[PDB]
Amino acid sequence: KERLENDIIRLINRTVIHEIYNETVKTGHVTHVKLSDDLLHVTVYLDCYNREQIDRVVGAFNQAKGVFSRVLAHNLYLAKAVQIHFVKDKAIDNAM
Repeated sequence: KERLENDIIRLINRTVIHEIYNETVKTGHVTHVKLSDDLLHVTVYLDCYNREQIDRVVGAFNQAKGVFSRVLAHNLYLAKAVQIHFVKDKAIDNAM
């Protein structure tokens, strides 16, 4: 499968290319990235080497939250309308 979805995935990619201070997230490589609504929220599970670099990737996505958000911005243009959200594993996938 792919559809627009894959398109969105390739979108963020197009950014990382030349973007994202110090190539990092470029290693991530999502394998799920749930699309919330359409382009409102993007729960990128991220799947770098083996989570051994996530700290770097996820940490990058934090500051890269700008370029990323800009991606969806290329289309829409509103706070509560588009934006990417970093995810690792449902936050925790448990309680504590």
